[PDB]
Amino acid sequence: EQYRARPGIASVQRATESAELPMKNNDEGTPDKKGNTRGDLVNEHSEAK
Amino acid sequence: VALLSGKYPPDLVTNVWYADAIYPMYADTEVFSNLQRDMITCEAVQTLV
Amino acid sequence: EVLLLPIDHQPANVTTPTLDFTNELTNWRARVCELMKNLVDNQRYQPGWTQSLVSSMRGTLDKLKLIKSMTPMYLQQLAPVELAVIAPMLPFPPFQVP
Amino acid sequence: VLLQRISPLQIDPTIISNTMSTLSPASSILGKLRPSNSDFS
Amino acid sequence: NKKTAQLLHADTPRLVTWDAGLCTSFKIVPIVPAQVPQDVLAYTFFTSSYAIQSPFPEAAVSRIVVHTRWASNVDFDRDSSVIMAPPTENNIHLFKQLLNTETLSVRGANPLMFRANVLHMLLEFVLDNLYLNRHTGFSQDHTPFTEGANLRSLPGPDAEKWYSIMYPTRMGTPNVSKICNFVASCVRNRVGRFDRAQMMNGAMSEWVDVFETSDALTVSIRGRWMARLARMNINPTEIEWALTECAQGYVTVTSPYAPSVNRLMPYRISNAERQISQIIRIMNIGNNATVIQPVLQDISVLLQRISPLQIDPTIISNTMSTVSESTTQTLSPASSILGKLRPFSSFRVALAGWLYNGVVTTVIDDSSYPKDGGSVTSLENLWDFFILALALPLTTDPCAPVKAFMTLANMMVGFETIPMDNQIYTQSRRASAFSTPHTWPRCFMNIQLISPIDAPILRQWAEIIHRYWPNPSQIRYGAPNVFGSANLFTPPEVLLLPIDHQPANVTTPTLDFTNELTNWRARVCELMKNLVDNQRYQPGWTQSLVSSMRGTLDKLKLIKSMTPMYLQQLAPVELAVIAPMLPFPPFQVPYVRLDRDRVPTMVGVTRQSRDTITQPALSLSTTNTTVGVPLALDARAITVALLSGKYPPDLVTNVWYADAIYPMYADTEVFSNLQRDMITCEAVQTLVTLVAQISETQYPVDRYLDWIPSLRASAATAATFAEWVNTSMKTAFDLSDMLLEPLLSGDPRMTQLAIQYQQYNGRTFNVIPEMPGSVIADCVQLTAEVFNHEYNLFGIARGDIIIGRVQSTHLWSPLAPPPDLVFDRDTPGVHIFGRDCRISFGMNGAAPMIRDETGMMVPFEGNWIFPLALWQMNTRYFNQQFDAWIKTGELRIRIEMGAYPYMLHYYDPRQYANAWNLTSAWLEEITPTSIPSVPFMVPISSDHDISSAPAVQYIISTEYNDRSLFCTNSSSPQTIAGPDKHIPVERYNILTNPDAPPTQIQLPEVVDLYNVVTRYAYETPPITAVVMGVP
Repeated sequence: EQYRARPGIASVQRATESAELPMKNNDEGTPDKKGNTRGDLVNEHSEAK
Repeated sequence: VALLSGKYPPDLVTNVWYADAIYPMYADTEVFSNLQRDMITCEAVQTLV
Repeated sequence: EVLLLPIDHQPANVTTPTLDFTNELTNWRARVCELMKNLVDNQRYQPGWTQSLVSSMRGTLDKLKLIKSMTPMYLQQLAPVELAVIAPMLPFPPFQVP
Repeated sequence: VLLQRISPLQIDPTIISNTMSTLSPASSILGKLRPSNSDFS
Repeated sequence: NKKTAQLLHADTPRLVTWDAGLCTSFKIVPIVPAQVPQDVLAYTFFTSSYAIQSPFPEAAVSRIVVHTRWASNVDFDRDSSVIMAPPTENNIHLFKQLLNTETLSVRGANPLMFRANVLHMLLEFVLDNLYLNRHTGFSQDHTPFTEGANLRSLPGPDAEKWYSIMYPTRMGTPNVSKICNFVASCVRNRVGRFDRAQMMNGAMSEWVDVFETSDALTVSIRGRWMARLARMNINPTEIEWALTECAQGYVTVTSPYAPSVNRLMPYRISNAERQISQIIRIMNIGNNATVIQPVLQDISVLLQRISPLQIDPTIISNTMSTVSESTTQTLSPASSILGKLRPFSSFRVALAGWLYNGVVTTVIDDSSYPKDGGSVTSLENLWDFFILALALPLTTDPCAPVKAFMTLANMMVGFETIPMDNQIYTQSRRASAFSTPHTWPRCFMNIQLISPIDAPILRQWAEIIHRYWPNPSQIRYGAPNVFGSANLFTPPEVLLLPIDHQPANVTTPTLDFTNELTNWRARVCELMKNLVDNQRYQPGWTQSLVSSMRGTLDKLKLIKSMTPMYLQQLAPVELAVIAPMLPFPPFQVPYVRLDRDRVPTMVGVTRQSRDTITQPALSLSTTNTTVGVPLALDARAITVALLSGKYPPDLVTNVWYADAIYPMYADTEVFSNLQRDMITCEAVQTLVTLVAQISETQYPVDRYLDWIPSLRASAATAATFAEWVNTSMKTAFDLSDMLLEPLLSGDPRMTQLAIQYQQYNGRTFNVIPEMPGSVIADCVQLTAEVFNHEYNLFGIARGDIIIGRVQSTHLWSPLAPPPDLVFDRDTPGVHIFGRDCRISFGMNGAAPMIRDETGMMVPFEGNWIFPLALWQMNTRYFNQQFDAWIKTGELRIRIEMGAYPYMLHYYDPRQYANAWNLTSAWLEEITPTSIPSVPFMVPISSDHDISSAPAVQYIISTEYNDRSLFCTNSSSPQTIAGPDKHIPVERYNILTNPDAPPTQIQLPEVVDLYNVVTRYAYETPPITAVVMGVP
């Protein structure tokens, strides 16, 4: 084992390890089994900001 | 600044470098699983309507 | 099978010259410099400048124009490849508009 | 980030520093670029 | 400031170096000891048993090895040696010293870096041999071994050893030993001193030619080195003349007239060489004022010390103490002017600036103009105008005239008005702003636009500027027969001046007003006086103030200052007399008066080229970096200088200067600088020539190391390479400052030197310097050409290798295998492997198979061809899949390498020996970044019947590589088993072939190890030692 990767294996792993991660679920705005929409009572413009 | 001061390593050899860059990165690939999900995500939509 | 790019891409080749005005980006660097030069040359656009800064202002631009950055080289040869080597594995596939 | 450590390109501001070699137009541009700052996100 | 210093005094290279030892770089070493004592030849047979000292090693095996200056005895170490170890020890470390920063293993090196490394190696091989062969002394032979020859004596104790390695023809020949046989067959008469040049009875011989061990290569190198210096030599008389010419006669030196003893004094270089460095010089300074300023200050002082002129302000105060005026008055022309003059640095500097207007443009400091612009109603401002008018004309600023004009125009606002060009550069814009041609107002060039009625004064001021502004001139300086010429845009010996110089015809000065600048003062005053007596301005002053103002102006006009005179008669000379001694020679651009069309608007230098442009002249216009900066001076001071100059009472120029200058011409720093320039240029070319071996340049060039692999080189690897070439040079010449650094900016693959300047009308002037030769460069390329043959001697093997099992009792050298064992791409039934190669595992007993290059799938057996890279990129997988078949199976692979370092392992032929363990390690330690020296297992040659025994081998070469071998059983009568090799006669041609001239060499195919060497003993005295001055 006289080889040292370049770029390093560790380096690249950790890096792709976080790219792997799927984007977060965005409940806000949808209804729950009871029929009430979830989220906070905030203006659409304000929320965006 | 970035555009103004870039340089490669003097001992660069693409064929080797990228090989070492892809291996660890592809070894953690999730393509396959995402494909399966994409399949359901659809079935779901279809069912709903 | 397509991946759009807002740049022109070329075949990879590390032997490429640093001052290759064939490279779109490198040329821009130049053109923008020579423009400024023309602008500052007659000092018609900068009264209230007590001493002649043409000499210096020029060289200063010349230095930037001819700086040996390999970034453009990369942004046109490897960058594109790298992006392509990733796209497929990404969790959120690309979504472009021409 | 992935892109950064999968890429053979290295950013080294000193290049600018060494080319300027220094009202001074030369110094102005330098103070404007700020080579010491290593963030390139 | 690191640059600043280098301008004033750059480290001078160490050119002359001497070597009293042997001029050889190859040594014969013992690998396997002799077979003595033995069971057949009685010990009483071997010479070694009688303590006889032999010319060559007495051993079973001996090989040649590279080792620069192993026998040399020098005065200065160029610390750039190349030392190899016997092939039986690992040498890998010599071929990984460069780009293997990423190479992990210590026993390994990266092959794609081979050429780069080898190249640099040869560069040092040369650098480390750059010496002059010194002559020592002799002694006649008191024995009959030679016919009373004169044997040269090496210095140092423990010398008796050399006399036997030195002359082989001297040994006795009692034996029938391989050695004696050689010796015995050599011509007797070619040993010891051969010929000499004895000129002075009882002094040393000027030089001597002599036979003795050495190597044709390094001998040739040193030969051309001396050749190059021999061209730079100058003699006392030439120096007498040169110096005498520079001093313009004020100083007189002397040279002797009689038979000398030959002196080597290298100083004369070509103009080309001077220009090239004067460009490099300019390069690293352009735009950075703080680098050139200290240079001017220096000259500033130099002047002050030599000039007989002295500034004494009391002059102004005295004449002013007699101005007539009333005490009941509010203003005092007399007082105000004194308080404005506040009665030097700036004066002396302004003069110095005349010598470098190429890169430095002096200008009057903004702070010297009235804050608001001034008003002709303010006595204070009227003096402000005066001060400026008198000073401007001494600056190199080509726009001074327009400023001198506007300066008044600014004060006249509302009083007298003129038609300006536009709404931006208005009649009220600070005069100090009209700094470029494009700004010269129309009315300033076409005076007629100024109304003689609505603007009388302003007009007259313009007419004056036009008719009385100083007319530039010139003066000849220097002596190029020795110093060459650093002038770039002007002719040699020419020194331009922004003033008219009319040499003085006398040596006993007297006040004189018939000067260019004296009139200028006059006119300026007369103008003022008119502005005052102006029918529509004079009514605003008390009738008394006018009288006073007039009186004062008159006293200023008629003031007895010498400055104007000095500036016309002496100043120019002083400069001309200094110029030749400056470290940074003058760099000028024509001084045009009011011919704006010819005003300089740009000066730039190139040191690289573009895309596909290969001709300097074409890329120059678009690849230059502009140069130059402004330096501000204090108008106040300058005027005071022009107003209060004074000469010593009983001055006598012809004497005064004879004293003042003498000491300045006892500073040989000048000559030293030449030697530097000499190197600076060798360095440059050496770069391009080497760089062109690893990359593609625009220069025509040799090429001999193309067979040694090398990576695809990027502008980065290029620079990194350059950086080493640089270092090594400095190191070998003992330089601590800069060299090539200025050119190293980014990418060096297209370096080129040229400079140009441009006029306002757009006409441009180019200056491409003619590249002179290079000995350093030529010598590298020479040894490279030899490397292409004697490569084995440098620890490098050529060709490829073949990993395959070969068991037998035979005794051939694996480095000289037998034909039928090697195969190549064009051999029948051979399989080549390319990129798409993959492996499909076997199943249910079937065999596994690897893919062909044509898409055929074969089993693990037969003869394959693998390019090294292919294995490297799959070491593990391959070693795992193939090793087993290579060892005990029927698979044989030929790895394509091109060139590779090798290491030998000798063994006793009578005992079993299996090389697997050795080659197993090799294969297993191959990486996509490294490979260890290829190991070969070779048999020990014997000098007597010996039993035999099996030997299993796995690695052999593709072509002969045993050229490193010098001799076997050198002390025995003959080698009976194993490789037999008798002392290589070819290498001792001068001795073995009687019909050959003594002076014949065989490069570049064969390096002779015994030649005729010329040893000098020339003296290297300091100039001050032979050229004497007459105080």
